[PDB]
Amino acid sequence: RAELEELEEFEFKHGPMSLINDAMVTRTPVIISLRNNHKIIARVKAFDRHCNMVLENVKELWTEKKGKNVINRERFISKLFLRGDSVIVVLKTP
Amino acid sequence: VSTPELKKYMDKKILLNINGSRKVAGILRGYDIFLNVVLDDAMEINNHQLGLQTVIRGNSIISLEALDA
Amino acid sequence: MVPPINCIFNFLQQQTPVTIWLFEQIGIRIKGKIVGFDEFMNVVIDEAVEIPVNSKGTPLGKILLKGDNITLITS
Amino acid sequence: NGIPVKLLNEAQGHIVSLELTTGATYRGKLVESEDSMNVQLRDVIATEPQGAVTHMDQIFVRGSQIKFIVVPDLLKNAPLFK
Amino acid sequence: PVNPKPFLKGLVNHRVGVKLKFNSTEYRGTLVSTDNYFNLQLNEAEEFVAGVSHGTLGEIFIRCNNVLYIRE
Amino acid sequence: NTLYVSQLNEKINMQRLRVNLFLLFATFGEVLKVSMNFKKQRGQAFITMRTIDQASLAQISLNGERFFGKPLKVEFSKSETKTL
Amino acid sequence: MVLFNIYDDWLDRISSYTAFSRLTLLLRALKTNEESAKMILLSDPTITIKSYHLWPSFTDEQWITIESQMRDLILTEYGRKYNVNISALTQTEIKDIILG
Amino acid sequence: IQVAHSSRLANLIDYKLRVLTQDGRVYIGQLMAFDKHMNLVLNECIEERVPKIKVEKRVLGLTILRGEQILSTVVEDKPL
Amino acid sequence: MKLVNFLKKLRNEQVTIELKNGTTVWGTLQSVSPQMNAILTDVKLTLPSDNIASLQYINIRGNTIRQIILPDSLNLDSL
Amino acid sequence: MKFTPSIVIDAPQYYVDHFNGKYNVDKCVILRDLQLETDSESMPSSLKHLTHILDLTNNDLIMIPDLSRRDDIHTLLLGRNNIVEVDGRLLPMNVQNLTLSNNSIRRFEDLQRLRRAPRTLKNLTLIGNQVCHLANYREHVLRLVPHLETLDFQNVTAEERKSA
RNA sequence: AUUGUUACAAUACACAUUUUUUGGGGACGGGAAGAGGAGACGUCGCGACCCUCGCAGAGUCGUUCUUGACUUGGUCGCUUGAUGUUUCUUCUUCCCGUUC
Repeated sequence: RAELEELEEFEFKHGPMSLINDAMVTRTPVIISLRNNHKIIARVKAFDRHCNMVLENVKELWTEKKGKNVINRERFISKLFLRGDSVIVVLKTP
Repeated sequence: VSTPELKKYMDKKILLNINGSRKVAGILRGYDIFLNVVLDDAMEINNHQLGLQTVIRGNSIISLEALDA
Repeated sequence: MVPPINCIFNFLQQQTPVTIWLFEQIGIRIKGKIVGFDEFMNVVIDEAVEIPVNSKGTPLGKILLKGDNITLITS
Repeated sequence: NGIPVKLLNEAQGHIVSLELTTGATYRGKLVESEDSMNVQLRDVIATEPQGAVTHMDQIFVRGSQIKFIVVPDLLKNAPLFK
Repeated sequence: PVNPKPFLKGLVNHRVGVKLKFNSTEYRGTLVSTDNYFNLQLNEAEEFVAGVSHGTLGEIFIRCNNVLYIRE
Repeated sequence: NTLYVSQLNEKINMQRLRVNLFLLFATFGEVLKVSMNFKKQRGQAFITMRTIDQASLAQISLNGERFFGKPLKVEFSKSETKTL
Repeated sequence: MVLFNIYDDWLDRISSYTAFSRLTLLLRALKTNEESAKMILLSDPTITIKSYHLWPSFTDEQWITIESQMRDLILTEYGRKYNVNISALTQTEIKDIILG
Repeated sequence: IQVAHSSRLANLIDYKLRVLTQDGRVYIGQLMAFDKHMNLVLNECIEERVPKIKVEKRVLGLTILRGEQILSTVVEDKPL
Repeated sequence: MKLVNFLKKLRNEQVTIELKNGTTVWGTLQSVSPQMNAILTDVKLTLPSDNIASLQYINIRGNTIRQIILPDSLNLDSL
Repeated sequence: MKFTPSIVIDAPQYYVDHFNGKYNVDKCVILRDLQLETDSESMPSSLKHLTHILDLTNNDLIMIPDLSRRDDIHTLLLGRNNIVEVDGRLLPMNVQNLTLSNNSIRRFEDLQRLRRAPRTLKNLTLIGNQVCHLANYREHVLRLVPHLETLDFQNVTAEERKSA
């Protein structure tokens, strides 16, 4: 009961989410992508098992125009709680 | 857990309707709880053959009208 | 009758030819031979080749395809 | 257990319509039911959004892709709830 | 004989090539590790958007649901 | 309470007919019945009201009233309605 | 005993006194309201904190802007607190900044 | 539109709710039953369509809706 | 253990949400559950920039919720 | 008494008219025999709650008053009233099913508000009045109010239209 | 002059295919006329020379002043009615409403 769930806590630091964990520990920026042609930038704070993260300094970048002329919109958000399904790829910049 | 009633449709040709416009067809050999239909025939669509046997996945399998009622 | 669990085993035993189908792209279809056995739908496919079928030779090694992505398999 | 499932089970041998993800409207009898909504039909008409209608003899539907399964006005109050 | 998980394990500390369905971008880099849910962790990542590279990422991570296949 | 109509235009549609009936009967009192139960058409419609007085009034006033060409034959129902 | 250069990359660009002043401004702001200060610091996530720095490495103009923001925060918070009518001059606000 | 401060789905049973699909086809019906996946039994489903300007209407079934494609339910008006 | 725990702890906060459609909706969470089943008290809406077409009472499924915007900026999940 | 907000509030908005839509309001203690002598004032108290079916029959309403959006009062019943003239720009698209039976519409020129109906009134019926007895009245109606589908229970045919 | 037993739900686990974690004076509107939108597939309506002719979700029975069990609008016009797939390629004049 306890040991089954408790053993899975250390699995984050060993596997694929190790990097994420590290980032969370030592606050640094990370480019988070999305399904509908979106690109978010933020520094992590908390973390979870199924990639249900929460970050600060949320700089969003997404298009809302036709194929002929692009338009890079911007908006400064913070303290969001994004779902793990939409999160495609993350990376800790130096 | 609860097994679907595929015993009634066993040993009979069925015109399948897969996801994303694909009218496949073949006789049902085996079945399971996850809906991975082990069929023993395949023919795309006009008509043209492409391999005899074909074990399809459970997700991509919406419609399946039986030829012989 | 032939079940999905034993099917995998059979495939492993034999190492026969296969033509995998994709979900998103209709034209681009994989071609190779299955190898690995597992509980989920995901299994190793040796000597992969993504051919562009009609409504032609993609470069790739031993493709370990995903469980959800696979649309078809012949054996 | 699920109430909807129970209701479905109860309605066995009745004219139940359907609606898929793509939008293929059906209308026929109910063969059987289960925990997972695996519906089977008999004398099932096909009036799809594509236009080209048809009249199918039999058809088995997947529960995941189904949007909503229709049901008659008889089984409203009793004898499913209490 | 050679299973999928085993293969994956073998491939750790070696070059890997993953491609996603939605927005097809070939991610090229050295594989670090993997879990039971089939999550990816790459090093020296190069997001090849249909051949042409966007930019050299470095260290990176990838979800299980997006990816299609894994190759050399 | 209920008032069984007869001798009306069958050529008109069902829902429309019902609507018309509702419109007609709102002057006398509150019409309880929303839709027709028989589904046969050609006059046979049971206008269910809240009050009996209202129903009576309707019977009195709309006896042989011009509705879609023909004169409607108003009359009191034999059995009581399922809703009432 | 741990060692930290609190002037993470300021001494080469600006003088020592200036650096000290900046630190004071930051620290005071943090004290007043920490979350706000943090937000101010990390407005642009591209301006990242280094592996051996306590603060984000801004350009000179950027730094100035940040300082200004901090000052504003300090003022605003003060106003909220003590219901003062208005700051008379910049030299009156110096006292507020330094001493408290 | 009348709507009190409801706590949960159990308290708001037997009420006329508008349901939104994944594709964006608006519905409307009385919520009869509840479930684990939120398969709400509609008393009489009046479906509506909007082309990819103006909303259409229909009246096919009194269906038991599925939980996968459902976006969010919204109360229209109380009964009785 | 889970990130949903944190969500559950919060209540009566005017939190926005970037849904699958794209329209914002800033309202009270009310009774948040295990499967992210939020219940809006009062929020904005833009039916398919964002136009003005809001509704008062509402109830949302957790599958649709792609994000939960901030109301009270505070980090305290464990307890 | 006069149609106030309090009266509206009091009114029974529980039993919905199940033929179409919801909330069949009946203003005051009962709209049927409310005796609203003046025009329908304080319409804002309802605030477009709901076809709506605001059954304001058996009243003494001099003129038909509306104040709401395009979907607020489709099946309005104003039977047995003293409706002299019903000109207005508020209820443009909504009021389709107009039950104006036993009204006091005397002349054909009194229906000029409803007439020029291409933009003035998107839909309107009107029947069972003094103007119905006048010579060539139906024809006139057809000419002016083309949107009037059902003219006193009988439909406006193509032949009729041609004639007018 | 409450305690005991039994049954069913809620709370306590919950990333792999049937489900909550991945298949994205000038503008505007309507109607009519003139000059250089159209064809299929269905799905509901306005008229009728037509059909059809009546009182009851329907029928049967047990028991008692109202309840338990067992069975299973069709056709033709539209003489310019509405509406979703699916292929191809506007200007002038008058009348009526809204806005400045």
